[PDB]
Amino acid sequence: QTVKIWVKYNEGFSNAVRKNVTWNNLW
Amino acid sequence: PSVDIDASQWQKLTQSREKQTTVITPLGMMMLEIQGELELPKDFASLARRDSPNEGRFSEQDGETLIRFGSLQIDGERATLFVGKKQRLLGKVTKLDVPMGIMHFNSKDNKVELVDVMKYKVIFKDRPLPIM
Amino acid sequence: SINLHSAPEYDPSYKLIQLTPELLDIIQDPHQLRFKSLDKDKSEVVLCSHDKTWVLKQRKHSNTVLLMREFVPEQPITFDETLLFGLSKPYMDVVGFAKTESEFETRETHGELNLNSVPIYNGELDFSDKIMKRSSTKVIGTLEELLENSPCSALEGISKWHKIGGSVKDGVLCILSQDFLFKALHVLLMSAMAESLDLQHLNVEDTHHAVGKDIEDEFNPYTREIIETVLNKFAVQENTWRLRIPFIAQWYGIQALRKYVSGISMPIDEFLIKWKSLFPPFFPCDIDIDMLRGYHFKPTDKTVQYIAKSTLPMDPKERFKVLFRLQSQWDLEDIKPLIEELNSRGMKIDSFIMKYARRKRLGKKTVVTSR
Repeated sequence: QTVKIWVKYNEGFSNAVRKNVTWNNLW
Repeated sequence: PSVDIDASQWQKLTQSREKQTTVITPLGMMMLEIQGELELPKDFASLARRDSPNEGRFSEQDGETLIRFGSLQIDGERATLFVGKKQRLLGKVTKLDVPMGIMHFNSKDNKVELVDVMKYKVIFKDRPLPIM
Repeated sequence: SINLHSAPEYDPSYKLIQLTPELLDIIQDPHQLRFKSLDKDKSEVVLCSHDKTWVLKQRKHSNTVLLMREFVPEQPITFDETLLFGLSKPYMDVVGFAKTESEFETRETHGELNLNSVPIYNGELDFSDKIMKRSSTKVIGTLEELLENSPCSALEGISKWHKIGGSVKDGVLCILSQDFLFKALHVLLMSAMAESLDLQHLNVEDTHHAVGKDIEDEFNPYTREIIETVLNKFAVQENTWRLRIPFIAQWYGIQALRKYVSGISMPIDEFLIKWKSLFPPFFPCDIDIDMLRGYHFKPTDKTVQYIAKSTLPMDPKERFKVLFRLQSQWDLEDIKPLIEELNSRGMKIDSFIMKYARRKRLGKKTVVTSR
């Protein structure tokens, strides 16, 4: 009934394609 | 537009301080990486109300309610992460290929500060084990 | 052990940037790094030192990354620990203040100039016309304004400005046309000898005076700004300028090749004469066919003919085919500039050539020929 805390494991790892950056993506 | 990166604050604290090993950065920061999602409750306020001092899961710091979600034990280079009551994850202290700047982007002023520089991380890639 | 805490809200104003060795060193120097962009919603963001430019890219990933900081608890953090094993007593507390799902990657890039409202000057006076029949209405008056609106560093920008022959007229930045640039060089050179100026140590004032002292001003386009441009193109300064004589000789030679040996070949020593004649008289330089490597080939060993690299086939086996067809035996460094572009897998350049060509020794010297 009290707090439940855990890691839901990912079976592996995905790195997406790199993307351009706008001035607004920083602020 | 344009703006400079202010690294003034960081450079003085890097002189008023001393040590990296790893441990933590001298400025008191660290980078934690996990292959998975960390599932915390959606509503801290509700669960904090209900919080035993035996569980010790919630505390107030500087106007914020913080959940205590785990413990980290370093022995190498080797590292162990306890999450919640029922999970153990085995990991590694890794030196970064490319150091990472933590920069703070203050949108009000469109100004940017160097907060710290991360050279090590502690990472957990493997399935969580049952406790002990 | 370390107690791990998390806030209910992360702050996304905290972001991770790659600090490559050079960027890292600058960040520890002891405001030398700058972010720049043409606009707020569209264009690339670049990161500049005084001297270099990086482009930013962002790459999302699938893991959890928490940035955590040491904090001092207001009250001691007490709880029942229920197991022993492999967990020492807490000695500090950290809190996750940011959670990042991507990195901003920083990659070396070639700085460039933003040349948009900037006209070509050819240039008759009454430049007012070309100023008012332009793209924008807004004027870029200063090089600083130009640089501020450019994806490049201060020094990269200044250097490109000098190399493309940037100038200013009537308070309006402009770029000199190839013809007028070349003509301006010719007149500056003529005048400098006529007044016995030190070509190793020229300055704007004396050189300007030398050019226009016997010309009526309203018919003189060679303003101080034009003279400075020509010096920054064809000379090196340091505060005086030093003429780049080989560069200048090559510049004339390339024109000569185009004029005299475009569709046709000519004996080398007879070509040299014609090349020499384009110079203004008494211009101190000893000219040599090897200054024109990359711009000619030798149908026979005692003839010369012009070539534009841009006409060559793009596939390197085809390129080597066409060159050996034009000339059977090549001195090694005659042929290197005509094929370097195709060396994409950055091989050592003489290995790249032996892939498509054969070395052959005649007398003392070493030539190259087809395999």
